[PDB]
Amino acid sequence: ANIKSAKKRAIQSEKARKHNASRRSMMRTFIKKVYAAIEAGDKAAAQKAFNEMQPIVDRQAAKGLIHKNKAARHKANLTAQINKLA
Amino acid sequence: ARYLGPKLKLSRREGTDLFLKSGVRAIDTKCKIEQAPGQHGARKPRLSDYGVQLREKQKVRRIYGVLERQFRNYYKEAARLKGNTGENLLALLEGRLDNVVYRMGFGATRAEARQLVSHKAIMVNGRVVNIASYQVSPNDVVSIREKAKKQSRVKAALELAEQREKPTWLEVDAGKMEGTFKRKPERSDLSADINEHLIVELYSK
Amino acid sequence: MAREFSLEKTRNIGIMAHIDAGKTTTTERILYYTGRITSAATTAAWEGHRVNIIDTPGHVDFTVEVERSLRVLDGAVTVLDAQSGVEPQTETVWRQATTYGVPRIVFVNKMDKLGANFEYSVSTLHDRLQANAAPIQLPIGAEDEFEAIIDLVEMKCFKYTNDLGTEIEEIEIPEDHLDRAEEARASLIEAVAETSDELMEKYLGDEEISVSELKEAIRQATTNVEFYPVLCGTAFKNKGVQLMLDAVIDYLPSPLDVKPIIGHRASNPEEEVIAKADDSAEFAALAFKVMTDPYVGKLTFFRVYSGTMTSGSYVKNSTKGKRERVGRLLQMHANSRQEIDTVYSGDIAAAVGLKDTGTGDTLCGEKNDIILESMEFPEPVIHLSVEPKSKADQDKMTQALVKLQEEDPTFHAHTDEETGQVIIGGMGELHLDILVDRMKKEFNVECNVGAPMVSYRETFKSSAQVQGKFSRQSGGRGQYGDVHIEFTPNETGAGFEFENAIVGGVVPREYIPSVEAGLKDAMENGVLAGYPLIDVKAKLYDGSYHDVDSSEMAFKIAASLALKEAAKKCDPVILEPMMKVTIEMPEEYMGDIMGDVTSRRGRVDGMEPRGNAQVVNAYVPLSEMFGYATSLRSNTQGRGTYTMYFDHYAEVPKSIAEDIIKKNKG
RNA sequence: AAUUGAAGAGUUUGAUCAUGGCUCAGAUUGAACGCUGGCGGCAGGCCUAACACAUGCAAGUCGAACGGUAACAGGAAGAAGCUUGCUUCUUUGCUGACGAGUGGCGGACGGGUGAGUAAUGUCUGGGAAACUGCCUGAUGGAGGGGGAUAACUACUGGAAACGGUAGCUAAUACCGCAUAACGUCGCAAGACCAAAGAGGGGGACCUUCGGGCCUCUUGCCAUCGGAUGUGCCCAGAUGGGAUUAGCUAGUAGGUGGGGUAACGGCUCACCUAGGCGACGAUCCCUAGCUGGUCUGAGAGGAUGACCAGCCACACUGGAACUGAGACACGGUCCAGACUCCUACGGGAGGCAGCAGUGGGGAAUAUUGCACAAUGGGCGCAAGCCUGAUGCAGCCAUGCCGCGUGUAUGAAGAAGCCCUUCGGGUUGUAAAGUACUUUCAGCGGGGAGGAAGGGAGUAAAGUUAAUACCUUUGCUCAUUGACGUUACCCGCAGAAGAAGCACCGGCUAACUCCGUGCCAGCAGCCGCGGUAAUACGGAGGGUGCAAGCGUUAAUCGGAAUUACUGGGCGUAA
Ligand SMILES: CC(=O)O[C@H]1C[C@@]2(C)[C@@H](C[C@@H](O)[C@H]3[C@@]4(C)CC[C@@H](O)[C@@H](C)[C@@H]4CC[C@@]32C)/C1=C(\CCC=C(C)C)C(=O)O
Ligand SMILES: Nc1nc2c(ncn2[C@@H]2O[C@H](COP(=O)(O)OP(=O)(O)O)[C@@H](O)[C@H]2O)c(=O)[nH]1
Ligand SMILES: [K+]
Ligand SMILES: [K+]
Ligand SMILES: [K+]
Ligand SMILES: [K+]
Ligand SMILES: [Mg+2]
Ligand SMILES: [Mg+2]
Ligand SMILES: [Mg+2]
Ligand SMILES: [Mg+2]
Ligand SMILES: [Mg+2]
Repeated sequence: ANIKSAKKRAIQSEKARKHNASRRSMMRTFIKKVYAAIEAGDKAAAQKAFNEMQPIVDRQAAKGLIHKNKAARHKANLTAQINKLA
Repeated sequence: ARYLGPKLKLSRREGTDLFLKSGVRAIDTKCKIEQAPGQHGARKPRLSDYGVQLREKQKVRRIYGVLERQFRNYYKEAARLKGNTGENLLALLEGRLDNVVYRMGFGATRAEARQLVSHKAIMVNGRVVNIASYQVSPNDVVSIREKAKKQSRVKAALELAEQREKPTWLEVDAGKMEGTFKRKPERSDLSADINEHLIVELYSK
Repeated sequence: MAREFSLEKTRNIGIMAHIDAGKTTTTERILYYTGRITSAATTAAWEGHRVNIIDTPGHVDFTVEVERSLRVLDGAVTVLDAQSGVEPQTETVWRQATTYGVPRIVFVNKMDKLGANFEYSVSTLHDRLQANAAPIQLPIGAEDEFEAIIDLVEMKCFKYTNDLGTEIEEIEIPEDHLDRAEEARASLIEAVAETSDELMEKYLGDEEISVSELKEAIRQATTNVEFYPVLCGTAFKNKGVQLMLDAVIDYLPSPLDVKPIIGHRASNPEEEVIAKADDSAEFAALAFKVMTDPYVGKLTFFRVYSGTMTSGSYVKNSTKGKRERVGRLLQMHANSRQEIDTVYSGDIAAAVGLKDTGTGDTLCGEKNDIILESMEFPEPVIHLSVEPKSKADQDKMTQALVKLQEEDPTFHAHTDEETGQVIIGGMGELHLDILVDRMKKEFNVECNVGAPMVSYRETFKSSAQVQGKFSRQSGGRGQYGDVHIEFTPNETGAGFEFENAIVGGVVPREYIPSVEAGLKDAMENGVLAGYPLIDVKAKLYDGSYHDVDSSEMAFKIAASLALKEAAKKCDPVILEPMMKVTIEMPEEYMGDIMGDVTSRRGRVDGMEPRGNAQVVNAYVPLSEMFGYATSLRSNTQGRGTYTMYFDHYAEVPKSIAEDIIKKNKG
C-alpha cells in the first residue's frame, strides 16, 4: 500500500477475517451436528442439538456475522426436518 | 472589420450614390458615378440573376456598412422574426445605433457617426454605448456627451441633416442634441430602391 | 532571489589537452576538492567562487566538443604531460582557443612519470606553440623525487607529505632550490613585464615587486591572453591540484572580465548589438549542447551571456524564430542534479522541455531580437557511403541520421543525386566509426559503410563525320529522317556545342532543334560505359527530309544513330573527376606528402611557404583521394590539414578505364 | 406565442429528346496544412499507442473514542540552570496541544477511460421474491463481569524492505452473563437474541477528595416506519452477414435438499425428454447505450468530443477478504509479462486521477494559483484534507464583438498601367488642410463574487441553577486565488494595427506582356504548338476579412434504394 490508511485497513481486515472465521466455523459446526442428528434418526438428539444451535445462530446474526434471514432459514429448515423425523 | 478603401468606388460599382460622403458637394463632381470603377469600368456587361441578386445584397451592406458575417446573422434573425423576412431585415439594419445617430443628424456620414459611437460620444437612455451594432429599441432617448456637444463636427452634421429629409420615426432636438427613437421605421418609410426580395432569394439559394 | 555567487566570483573554465594528458583525472580531483569541506558542465564552489568546469575531448575526431565549449567558456586550463610536453592535439586545441581568444593556464601533469621534465615541457610551449609562457611554480625533484612545489610569486614552498592531497606542510624554500627559485621569479617578472610596462619600469628600477603587485599584473596579462601561467603537479598523486584551483581564481577571468559578445539584431542584420554581462539587461543565452537524459528527457545546455531566466517561462529562439517554454532549469553538480529556479548572467544551465533548439542558437525574450554570433564548425575530412543492411532499416536510418546530425554539428549526411547514394561525412575514421555503431545499437539500424561511388564521364578523342538515317514505312504511317553530323572533341570544360551549319535548308528549321534534343538525350546516356558523354561538339552540316515522312521524332532517332557511329570512330574514353588538393603541413613532412600524391596518381601543381607550414597545391583523382585524411595525419604526425574541391575531368588510365567498362558492363 | 415548409447548374450529340452516372453551388467539424495576423469576451483543446512512464500532487480526519505524550510552548512547583530572584534550563500529562499506536468513520464517493460487450448492456413500460451506512418518525432499553492487546519496555537479526523474541497495558477495541418483545423460529405452547460510553456546568449530598449526585449535550442498543440507494424478474425496442441451418445436455421442465438479502438449474441428487431456430437460432464480423449532435421542408441519413444519465474497465489472468455497500484507480493474495534497487543476502512497482516525459501521429496546452465560492470526507466545533471545483497559462481552434481613423481635399499632382499616342484608368485614392482618439500604451481611482465563522452582549429556553449548552436578537473586529478585477477619469498622439483567395464557362471580377502542346494549370467541362481574360508575370477588378485558402469528413442537392417519393417491350 502507498496510503497510510490503506496500510492500517489491511492489518485491521486480517484481524477481522480471523475472528470472523473462528466464529463462522463454530456456528457451522453446531449446525452440522443438528443435521447429523437428523440423519441419525434420533429426534431427541436432533432437538437437543437444535436447542444448542438456536442461541448461537441468533447471536451471530445480531453481531453481523450472518443475517437474520440466514439464521431464520437454518432454524426453519432444521425444525421442519426434526418435526418430520419425529 | 471595416471598409477603409475609396468610398466613391463602391457607389460607382452599384451605379447609385450610397450616401458614403457628407453630401456637401455633388457626387458627380467628386467622381463619375455613371462609370463603374476600373480600366474596364466604362463597359457595362450583361448581369446574370446571381449577379443581380449579389449586387442588391452588396448595395444594402455598403449603405449600412455591415460585413457579410454579421449581415447573414441579420437575415437569419429576420427569418426567425414573424413577418416579412425582407422587411424585418431592413428594420434590423435601421435599428443599429450607428444608423440611428446618422439619421438623427448627429453624424454627417454613417462612417463618422460610427467613430462617434466608438469614441463613446453617444449615450442611449443616459448610458454610454460604444457598439454600433447596438439595436435601439422604440421609445429610447439617444443623446450626446457634453464633450460631444462641444465637438464642431456634430454641429456641422446637424446642418446637413436639416437639408436631408427628416426621419418620421425619430424626434431629434437641436441644441440639446438628443433624439428619440419613436418606433421601428415602416417599409414605406424605407427607400423603395432596396429590393429586399432579391436578398432573401440570395440567402435561400 | 539573488545569485549566491556574484559575477566576479563566477569562473567558467574548461579542461583541454592531448589524449591521456589527465583531463578526466584532473576534473575528478577538482570536483572532490571543491565538493569536500558527468553531463556537459558541473558547477562547483571554491573559496566562495562558482567554478563551472567543462571537460573537452583530446581526439581530433571530437574537435567539435572542444569548439562548442570554447565558444561558451571564459577561461581554460591546458593539461600537459611532463615527459612529452606539447603534443599534436595540444597545438590544435591551443589554436582553437587562440581564435576565440580564451585566456588559458598551463598545468604540467604527470610529474611522477619516468622521463618527467618540467623544463622540457616549458620549452616545448615556447618552441612548438610559440607562446609567452613562464612557470609561476617550480617543482622540487622529478618522477618519484617530486614531492614539493614552490610558489614563485609568493616565494613559498609546499611539501606534499602524501598522495591524498592532505597534511601538506608549507615550508621555506630549500636554500639549494632558493637560488633556482630566484632566477625563475626573475624570468617570471620579465615575461609579465613585457605585457605590463608599469611592471617593466618597476623591474627596471630594481624595486622589489610586491607579491600583490605581481599577481595583479599576472592576472591582467592572463586575462588579456598575453601571458600564460605554467603550473605543475600530479593529479593521480594529488599534488598541485589545489594550487591550480587557486590560480584559476587568481588569474582566469570572470564573466565580467571577458570581452562582451556582439550580437547582430535580427530585425536589422547590419545593426550590431553589444551584449554586456548585466543581469538587468535583456536576457540572452546561447545553447551549446543538446543531449537527451533518460530520466528528465532532452537537456539543452546554455550559457546566459546577459539578462536573467526563471523556470516556468516562455522564451524565443531568435535563430529559429519560435517561442520556447522553459519549464524546468537543472544545474548539474558533482553528485546530484539540482533544479534551479533562476539563471543569472554568466551562468551555465540546462533547460528541460525546450523544443526545436540546436547548438549555436540564441535564446532570448520575446521582446528581445538579438542573435549572438554562432560557433563555426569544420567541414568533413572523410566521406563514406553508408547504407542499411535491410530495406526496413532504411526508414530508421533516415530518422537516425537526422537526430545524429542535430546532436553533432560536425557530423554531416547527404545523398549524391547522380550515384543516388547517401554519404556520411565526419572529422575522422574514429568519429564515423562511433556514429555508425550508435546507429547499429541505439537507433538499431544495421548499416554497412564503404568508399563513395565515383561518377565518371566520357568524351570523344577523335573527330569524325557520321550520317544518321531513319525510315519506318513497314506499318501504315511512314517516318523518315536523315542528318549528317560531325563530332569533334571539344575543349575540356566547354561542354556540348551543337552547330547548325545546314545550308540551303537541307534539314527543315523546325526539325533542327529536335536533332539537338536527340543528341543531348543520347549524350546523357553512355556511349561507352553508360556514363554521360561530355566535352563534344556536334556540327550539323548536311542532312535530308521527306515532307510526307518528315517527323521530329525521326530526326531525334537519326541523331542518336549518328552519335552511336561517332563512338565507333571517335574513340570514346572514360574521364575521372580531378580535385585540387591544398595541403598545409610543417616543412618536415613535405617530402612524404608529395610522395603520397605522386603515388595516388596525383601531380604537385606547386608549393608555397604560407606562415610556418608549407602549403602544397596538387590535383589528384577523387577515387584516389579516398582515405587521405588518415594517411595525411599518419605522415604529418596529426599536424596536417587539407581541402579538396573539384577542378576538372581527366581521362582515366587505360588499365583503370578498362576495369570501369567491365564493371559497368557487368 | 411557440409554424414555418420543398430552387438548381455543367458534362455523351452535327443537332434533339430521354435514360444514367460523374461534377458543382449550401450547411457542419475536437479539425490539419499553406499564407497571414491588432484587441476582447465566451467556449474548446491526444480523435493516434487501453503504448511505456522519471518527478510532485490527487484521502484523510477525529484527543468531546483509548493508553499515552516522543515534539513544542505553558502550569505550578524547582538544585530554583540562578544571583539584582537579574536571569529564569529540574520535575511531572499536569496542560493547551500532539509523533507514533489502538479505535471510529471515510477510503465502494469524487476523478479517469471506452478495451470488452449485439446483451446477467442500454432505452421504454411494467413486476415481485429483497436489501439499505449516514439521514429521519415512533416505541423501549444502555444491567452486571471477564479475558486480551498495540503502543511501550528489554533483547536481537536487516544494505534496505523491514522485522524476531520475552514481558507489559487501555478503550466507544473483544467476549460471556442479565434483560428483551411490536424480533426470529414454531400450528400452538414454548425457545432464543443487544448495547457504550464520552463531554459542559453546578447546589443540599458524600467518601474512595478522583469523584458521587443533579442537570445539560452527544453517542450506543432493539423493533417498527420514512427517505435514499441497490439487487432481481418480464415485454418491446436497440448493428451487419445464409458465400453461417441447424443449436443445446444443467441443456428444457419437474421433485427434494443445500445456497442467497431475495426469486431462480443458483447448485446438487433423482426423474422426464425436453428447450431453441427460417418472426434467423448457432456461428462470424463490428460496436459502449441514451438524452442528444449534424444535415434534411419533411420522412429520413449520419453521429454519439465537450454536457448529463446508465454500463464497463483500472499492467494482464484469476481469487477471495473487509464492509451498509467492493470481488475494490491510488486494498490484499496467487500467477504472468515488464521494469527498477541492492551490501547480491534480498526487495519494489502499475498516470485509462492533475501536471509532465518518451514514443506514435497531419495534429491537441502549464511538472501553474487557491481552497476565496460551490460541493464532498472527518470532527462538538474550530479546523483539516480535497489536481473535485473555482481561477490563471498556452493555442485565431470555434462563435461573437471591436479597432486599424473622420471630414475635406482636383487639373484629377507623381508614378503605374492602358492607349486608338488624343486621353483613360489607378483616383479624393495621394499630398495637403482641418479633426476626433475607441482600442493600445502610461498614470489615477475603484464594484461584485462574502455567505458565514469569531469575540462576545442581551433575551428566551434550560434545569436545583440565574447553570452549561442551545436558539433568537445586538455589538465589534475580520474572512478573495482571480486581481495591477469589471468599470470610470486623466494623459498625449492618427499615432501602434490588412490580409487571403479569385476573374474561360459553371460562378462575381479582364486587359497588357512573356511562353509556345513546352513550362504549367485543372471540382467538372477543359486550356497551352505565335499575344493565352484559362500557363507565367504585371495593371485593373471581384469576393471575403484577423482571417483567407487547401485537404479530410457528414448530410443536402440525389425522386441517384424512390415509406413519403422510382422502374423492368427497345435504355439496367
Ligand atoms: C568527455 C569528453 O571529454 O569527451 C567525451 C564526449 C565525446 C567526445 C566522447 C567520444 C565520442 O563518443 C563523442 C562524439 C563526437 C561521438 C559521435 C557522436 O555520438 C557525438 C554526438 C559525440 C559527442 C561527444 C562524444 C560522446 C568522449 C570521450 C572520447 C573517448 C575516446 C575514444 C577513442 C572513444 C571521452 O570521454 O574521453
Ligand atoms: N603517472 C601519472 N599518471 C597519471 C597522472 N594523472 C593521471 N594519470 C593517468 O593517466 C591516464 C589519463 O587518463 P584520463 O584522465 O582519462 O586522460 P584524458 O584522456 O586527458 O581525459 C590515466 O590512466 C590516469 O590514471 C599523473 O599525475 N601521473
Ligand atoms: K445529368
Ligand atoms: K445453469
Ligand atoms: K479485466
Ligand atoms: K415507392
Ligand atoms: Mg578523459
Ligand atoms: Mg470497442
Ligand atoms: Mg434520397
Ligand atoms: Mg429510374
Ligand atoms: Mg435491356
